[PDB]
This record gives sequence, structure tokens and C-alpha cells, in this order.
Amino acid sequence: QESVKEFLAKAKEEFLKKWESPSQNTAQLDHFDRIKTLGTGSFGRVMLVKHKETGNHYAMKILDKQKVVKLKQIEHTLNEKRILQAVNFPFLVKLEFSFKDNSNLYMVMEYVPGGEMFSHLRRIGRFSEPHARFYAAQIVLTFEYLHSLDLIYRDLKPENLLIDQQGYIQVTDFGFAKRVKGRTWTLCGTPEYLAPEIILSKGYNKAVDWWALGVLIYEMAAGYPPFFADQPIQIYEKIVSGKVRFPSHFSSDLKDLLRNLLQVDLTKRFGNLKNGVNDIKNHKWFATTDWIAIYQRKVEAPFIPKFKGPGDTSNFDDYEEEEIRVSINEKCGKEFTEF
Ligand SMILES: O=C(c1ccccc1)N1CCN2C(=O)OC[C@H]2C1
Repeated sequence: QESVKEFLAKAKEEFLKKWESPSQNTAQLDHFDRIKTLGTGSFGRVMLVKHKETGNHYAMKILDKQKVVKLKQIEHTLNEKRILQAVNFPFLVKLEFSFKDNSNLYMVMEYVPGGEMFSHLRRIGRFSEPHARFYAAQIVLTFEYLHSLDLIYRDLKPENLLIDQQGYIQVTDFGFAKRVKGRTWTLCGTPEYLAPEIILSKGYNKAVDWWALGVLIYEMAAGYPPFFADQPIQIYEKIVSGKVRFPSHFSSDLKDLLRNLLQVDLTKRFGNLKNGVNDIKNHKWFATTDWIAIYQRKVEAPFIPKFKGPGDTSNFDDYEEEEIRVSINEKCGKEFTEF
């Protein structure tokens, strides 16, 4: 409808204005108190912090510049910050501040205290079809938004979907997202979620996000992903094969949607045909979904996470607490000039 077309046109206008003139240097480290490490690893660290003047809580992503260079993530890190400062959608975590110092890059995001979808899925075992469909509808709308801005997300998985105080999804981690007109070539993502054309080193497009949605829906409704194996090489052989097995408790409508999202031939995959996202939105598995009410956050969620307040960390896990050190000399200044 014309209302959807005009919404997406305005969404693109507003993205492009911030994309062409990015914000920079909007806070500094000694404006915050450090509380607790919420995650660590290949993505850097994420730390719960509290702003010393306002009292607000934030999730601060800290990247070590020297390690970013050695791991060949310079362009990806610049992508992440430039995109996050330019987007705006109900199901994306908001970037509030960004800055850099002699040693590190910092992205200060809103703190979502309900935890990762991954934790709740593994605790309950599997989600009922109505519960999985509620989350899936939010991802469909989010990808419609991102793809209309020429953005590919490239890291869909349960660990990257946080559950908020209303029971709705907020997507975090734009480390692999990129603005792409046409094809792109970089090997990235997490093994269980990679489309065949990534594994085969082809030039690929936004259809890889719709494949990943198929993997997510299967995992939410079954409790485990469709191409599971013990080692990555064995996972890749299953992905390229073009065969899956569905649990008997899956409905016929769910099986039909999944066969069309998990289509090995990218030219035949739902989301990538002449009708685009509407082949997904109009599928029988989504017949009960009120797309407008979901966007407006007017549907009652299947469950609300248990937590005590905006600073509660009980839904995240425990990590060794390490220093945030800042060298007396500047490191890698030229490489990160635009950050
Ligand atoms: O940024 C976060 C976060 C971590 C803790 C609290 C809030 C947010 N992530 C979740 C875990 N993550 C992965 O498993 O890989 C990507 C990374 C993203």
C-alpha cells in the first residue's frame, strides 16, 4: 500500500542525512562508572555502566584498536558505528554516545535488562508456534526496514536478540552490517546460520538474511538448529546439501514456509522473488499476525522477563573482571580517523 511506500521513503531520507554527516565524540570515559562485564570475546567486551550525572544505565561496547587491526576488522568496525548512528526503528537497540581515546573505541548503547533470547530458549526448551511467530514478525519488519536502506545485517542468531521490559525484541551487534548496492564478498557470520552462497565464496546479496531467518524460526520452534553437527566443516556439508528434517510436531504451514526460506537456490528463495517481503508476510503461517499492531507495540507479549529494575544484571552471566586501560601514547590514529 501507499502508506508503506511513503513510510519507507521517509525512512530512507532520514537515514541518508545522518549517513552523509555522522556524529562523533559525544562523551568520554570518565563520565561513567563501571558496574559489571556482560560479555567478552571476538566482539570485544560489553560492560554495564552508569552515567555519573543522570544516573542512566547503558551497555558500553569497548573495542581494542590494536586487536581490531590484527584481526582485520577495521572496515567492519567503521561500518558498525556509521550505521548505528544513522538508523531508527522500534526493534533496534539505540546508540546514545560514541567516542575514542588513545587505546579504545567506544559505542554506548541503551541497556536492555531482560537478557538474550538464547538464554530464555535454552531454559524453556522450545517456544510454541505462536511465541516463535511473535518474534519472527518483528525480524521480518526489521529486515524490510534495513533492506530498503540498502543494508545487509549478516549476523542473525538468538544471542543477538535481547528481550526488553515489554517482552519485545531489540537487535544488538551491527559488527557485520554493511551498506551494499549489488553484491558483496566477505566471509563472516556464525557457522550454523550461514547461507550456502557464503560458504561457496560467491558474490552474495540480501537473500542471505532471509536464509538466516529460516534458521532462526526452525531453532525457536524445535529447540536446536536445522544443520547441527559437531564441527564446522560438517555443518557446512549439511548446509550445501539441500536437505532438512522437520520434527513431527511442526505444523504443515511452518514446514512449507521453512522449505521456501531454506531454499539453496538463492534465485528461488522467499524474500528474493519479484514480490519481495510480501511473499513472507502473506504466507499462511503468518495469517494471524497483525503487522501494524506489532510495529506499534500494541500486542501483549508471550512473556515478560523477570528482573528487579533497570540496573539488574541477573539475566546475564559472570565473567572475569579485567581493567579498562588507556595508554599514554596514541595507537592506530590514522586507521580510525573517521570514527
Ligand atoms: O553485544 C552483545 C551484548 C552482550 C551483553 C549484553 C548486551 C549486549 N552481544 C550478545 C553476545 N554476542 C554474541 O554472542 O555475539 C555477538 C555478541 C553481541
